[PDB]
Formats: sequence, structure tokens, C-alpha cells
Amino acid sequence: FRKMAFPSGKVEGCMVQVTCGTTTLNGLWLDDVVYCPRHVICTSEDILNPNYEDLLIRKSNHNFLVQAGNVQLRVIGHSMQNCVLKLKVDTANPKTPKYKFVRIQPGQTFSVLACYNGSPSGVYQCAMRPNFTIKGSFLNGSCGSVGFNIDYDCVSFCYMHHMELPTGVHAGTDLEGNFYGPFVDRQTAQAAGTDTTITVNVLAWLYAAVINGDRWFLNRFTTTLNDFNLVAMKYNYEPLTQDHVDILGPLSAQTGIAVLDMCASLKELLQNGMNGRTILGSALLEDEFTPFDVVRQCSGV
Amino acid sequence: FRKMAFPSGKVEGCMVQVTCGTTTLNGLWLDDVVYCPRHVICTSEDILNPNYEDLLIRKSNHNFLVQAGNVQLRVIGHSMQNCVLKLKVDTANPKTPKYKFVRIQPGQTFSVLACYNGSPSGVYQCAMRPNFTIKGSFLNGSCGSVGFNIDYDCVSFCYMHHMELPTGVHAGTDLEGNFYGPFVDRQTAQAAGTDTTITVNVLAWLYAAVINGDRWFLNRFTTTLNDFNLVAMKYNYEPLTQDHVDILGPLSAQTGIAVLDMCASLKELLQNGMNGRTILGSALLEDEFTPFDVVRQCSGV
Ligand SMILES: CC(C)(C)c1ccc(N(C(=O)c2c[nH]cn2)[C@@H](C(=O)NC2CCCCC2)c2cccnc2)cc1
Ligand SMILES: CC(C)(C)c1ccc(N(C(=O)c2c[nH]cn2)[C@@H](C(=O)NC2CCCCC2)c2cccnc2)cc1
Repeated sequence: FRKMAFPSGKVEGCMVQVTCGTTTLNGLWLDDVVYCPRHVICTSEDILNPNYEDLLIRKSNHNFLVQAGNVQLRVIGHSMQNCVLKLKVDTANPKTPKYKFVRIQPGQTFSVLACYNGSPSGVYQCAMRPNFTIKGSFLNGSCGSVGFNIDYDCVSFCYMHHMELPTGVHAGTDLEGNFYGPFVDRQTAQAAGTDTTITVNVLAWLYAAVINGDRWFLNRFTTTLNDFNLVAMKYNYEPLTQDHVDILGPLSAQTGIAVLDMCASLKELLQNGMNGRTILGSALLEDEFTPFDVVRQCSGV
Repeated sequence: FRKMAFPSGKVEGCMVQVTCGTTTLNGLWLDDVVYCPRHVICTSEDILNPNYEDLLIRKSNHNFLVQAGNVQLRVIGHSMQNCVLKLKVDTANPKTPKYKFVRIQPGQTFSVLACYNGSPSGVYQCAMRPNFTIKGSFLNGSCGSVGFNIDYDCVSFCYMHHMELPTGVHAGTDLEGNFYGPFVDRQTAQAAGTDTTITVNVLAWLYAAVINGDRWFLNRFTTTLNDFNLVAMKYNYEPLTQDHVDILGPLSAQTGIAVLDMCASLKELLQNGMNGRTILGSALLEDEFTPFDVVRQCSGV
């Protein structure tokens, strides 16, 4: 078991370089449209509080250098959708895959194809934190890189990277340009909320642990949703809905451990720590595997 | 910072399904040759101790079902190179990339494109353990999947997956069919050696930590290669050569921390533990990032 990302080829053929002035960042090229963050048009003079409708008026199609590999794309149109710029180009990407644009939920995971200058550099798995940040690995110029899921031959695009928040975490939008969370594409004082722990994900990781022969933390007891949740709010774990229990049905059925039985096991580790013990090679509780990531890794989808 | 894998598209176009009898596993299709493990030809009757030259004699080209996606490939030849079967087919893979075949060293890392039935399912980063095993995430039928590095446009193939060892770790070969380590493609009692810790890699991960503002473990002292190594053999850490120090030159120069200064810091954490503290979100010392992985992740190659 291990953090595992989707194969990235379907998405690598879509990454291009977008230049605007002396600003360079990554774009996503689907059919005849290049999606990139709209802060590409900011100059260092306007970053504190840019007027984007105004900044974009001063721009002309030929201020926008789009490069696919080493081919140069002809920008025949430019418009702004929320925080995303849509650059209409004259070629449709021959490598465009079947795709949809999805807004994901806090707790859900995706792969990230980290790019610089339109070239991929790496792929890794992320979760959307409950406070709508992502704990990424992104450098300067990683802007425009995308997060995605692949359900056989269909790429669901769900995240486009925009900024680092000075706290070291990352903020971005869906592919329609709406930020995840309260954040703005502006160099301004911005705070993420307090960041909680995705309980349903920690429970799935415990199931993965049991599936892989690591079972020391399994215990006697049961408990209820109500009583476990009330311990859960004390360690800043997210409330466990009844749907979360239902989402864990396949995992529970595969191990013979009922959901509330595993909760009772988790409730103990919260009040007691792991006391020098590991679980799946880790001394803390992991919360960035969904129950699907765990079923998928243990079913070889 | 994070375990980060190479973009996998160049390798996804090379994965095919190879069937032989009722055995199904993955093959690697480069130009007109499909590489796959030779244990594809084993029946459950011969697995305890197969005679492979003899088993292969009984086989004919048309016992070998090779499928590329849903295209069927015509096998016009079959031969055995060490533990690898080379199936000559009549089509050259149109998607063949620039590639070399490399045998890597214990300690070195690579990405794995985990496949089943010739279709990719996920990509993750691995290290070759000093005992020539890999701590993988592989299920039944993951045989034939490959490990690789990408140095701009050149895929270096370095690992092909063969078996799980009952201890839960994984064993395989280079693309010339020679096993890493003492292992044999035979259902027989096999033991990996005692598994040590890649010291040069742990030092690089400490540098990554310092580069990312996490510095609590940095200390006063220095030490020497000789004196640190002598603490190092006590915690089953690998000996630190002088080349390892030289390999750490770029990292040391970027942080202003000399190599032996960082060693003195590591020597303390060995004798004292992390005492509830984390480093880069981890409560143990990571040893599966090379100094290049750390420079690459902190330079955006
Ligand atoms: C104009 C605006 C919206 C303020 C902005 C400014 C810079 C960038 N950053 C570009 O690297 C970059 C590259 N090309 C254009 N911007 C980086 C970024 O967020 N620093 C923020 C850090 C402190 C708060 C102000 C900006 C970045 C670093 C690491 C990983 N991810 C992104 C992103 C957005
Ligand atoms: C014939 C030979 C060499 C003994 C062999 C037998 C089975 C396989 N395994 C196939 O899954 C598989 C699929 N198609 C053909 N074999 C699996 C495997 O290693 N079990 C070993 C476990 C105990 C020791 C005997 C075999 C496997 C599981 C998980 C991840 N990786 C591989 C590999 C090699």
C-alpha cells in the first residue's frame, strides 16, 4: 500500500506554455481552447489589487504567447470566466481526450500533473483539505497545472493551480474559474480556516491496514455514530455522517469488521496515540485516501 | 515536498497484455519486441521447480496471446533472455519512445507504472532496497509492469516486476532478465537479506526538510565520516562513502549546511529519536529520496 496516482499521459498531451508580457505559466489545451489562470496578465505593478476586467481590456490576442511543445499556437480570441482565462486558438488539440469539468468536495482526492513552462515534471496524489486548500508540491511557475481523476478513458478535470498561500499551502479553482474556498487571486492577507481531519478517509486507511495484515489496533468494542462523533469533535476530526458509513460498506464487508467497530478502534487511538507503533509504515493517521482509493488500490482498477 | 513520480505517458503506450495458456500478465512493447517475464509459461503443475528451457521448447509462437489495447499482435518469434521472454511481433510499436535499458544500484529510485491486463492502473515512486527487493504496491497479475526514469525524452527502463516474496516485498529483473538479488522465478523458500537504511538518502531528505523551513533537528556539532559511520553501523544504516558526501554537494551548498554538519545532526536523532516531533509530516526518517529526487523536486526539472 502506498499513495498512488493516475497514469498521466492523457493529460500530458494537453499541457502548453502560456506567456503574457514577461509572465510564463502553464495552460490546459482542450479542443480549441487554452485554459490558464487569469493572473497571467498581472504585472508586478498591479499585484496588490488588480482590476482584471480593466487589465484584460488593455490586452490583445497577440499579447498571449501560447506554445504547445515547441509549436506556437495562434490566439484568435480571449475571454475571462471567473478566475480563468479562456484563450481560443485556431488548432484543436489532436490529443484531446474525453473529458468533463467537475467541482470536487472537501475530502476528495485527485492526481496532480505538476508542470513548468508547459512541460510535465511529476505526478502525485492530493486531497482537497476540508478548508479548501491543498497540501501540494508546487514551485514558482507551477500555476496552471491541473488535478484530475481518470474513470476509464474519461479525464475529470477538477483543480487548476493558482497560488501559494504564505502558510505554504496551495489554492486554486475548478476549470470554470471559481476558487475553492474564500481565496482571491490577489497578493493580499489571506487565511485558510482551521484545518480538520477527514474522518471517513482515516477509517478507510485503517481498513487498508487491516487488509494488509496490520491489525494491532483492532479492539473489542463497538460504539455509535453519535458517541464516536462526540469524541471526534475533540480531536478536530470531521463529523461522520451516515453516508460515510454507507460509503465504507465495501471495505467493512471485505474484512468482516463493521463500520462502528472500526470507529471504536479509532476512538481509542485518538485518546491513546500509537505509542511508538506504526500503521502501514506511518506513525500518524493518514487522511488522504478515500474509501475508493483504498478499494481501487486493493482491487487493481 | 512529497513522493513524486515521473509523468508516465511515454510508458503507457508500451504496455500490452500477454497471455500464455490461461496465464495473463503484462508485457512491454518496444519496436517489434514484447518483453515479459518468462514465468508466463508456467502451469500450476510446474511452479515448484520449472525447467524453463524445456517448458519453452513445448511452446509455439501461437501459444502466446499478445494484445495491444484491443489490437491483437502477431507473434513471429519467441526466445528467452535470462528470466525474460522476448516475443518478436510483426508490428513495431508506433508509440515507441527513445529508451535505454539500465541496471540500477541499491538505493536508487524509479517510478512504477502498475498495470493489470496490459492497462495502466497507477504510478508511484519506489526505491531499490539495499537488499535488492522493492517495497511495492503490486497485486496478482501486476507481473510485467516496469520501473523507469525519464531524463528529458529518454525513458531508462530499469525494473520489470516478477514476484511477491511471501514476506510481502517484491522481486524482479532489469530488462535483460537478470534478477536484482538472489531471487529465482520459482515457488520456493526465498529470503531477502536483512534490509538496511540508505543513509545518503536520509541525509538528502534532511536537506529537503531544511529547504522547506523545518530545521529543529539542526545542531551545534560536526563529526567525521569515520566517526559518524561507526554510529551508523549500530542502527543498520549503510556506510557513508566519500562519494556520498560529494553527491550531497549541491544540497549542502544551497542551505549553507556542510555535509558532516548534517551528519552530526543525523547522528543525534539516531541516539535520541524524534520524541513526538515530525519532519516533513513524518514521524520516521525517510530513505527513498535520492539527492537527485530532492534537487529535482526543489528545482522543478
Ligand atoms: C498575482 C498573484 C495572483 C498574486 C500571484 C503571484 C505569484 C504566484 N506564484 C507564481 O509562481 C507565478 C508564476 N507565474 C505567475 N505567478 C507563486 C505564489 O503564489 N506566490 C504567492 C506567495 C505569497 C503571497 C503572494 C503570492 C507560487 C509559489 C509556489 C507554488 N505556486 C505558486 C501566483 C499568483
Ligand atoms: C510461477 C512463479 C514464478 C512462482 C510466480 C507465481 C505467482 C506470481 N504472482 C502473480 O500474481 C502472477 C500473475 N500472473 C502470473 N503470476 C504473485 C506472486 O508472486 N506470488 C508468490 C507469492 C508466494 C510465493 C509464490 C508466488 C504476485 C502477487 C502480488 C504482487 N506481484 C506478484 C508471480 C510468479
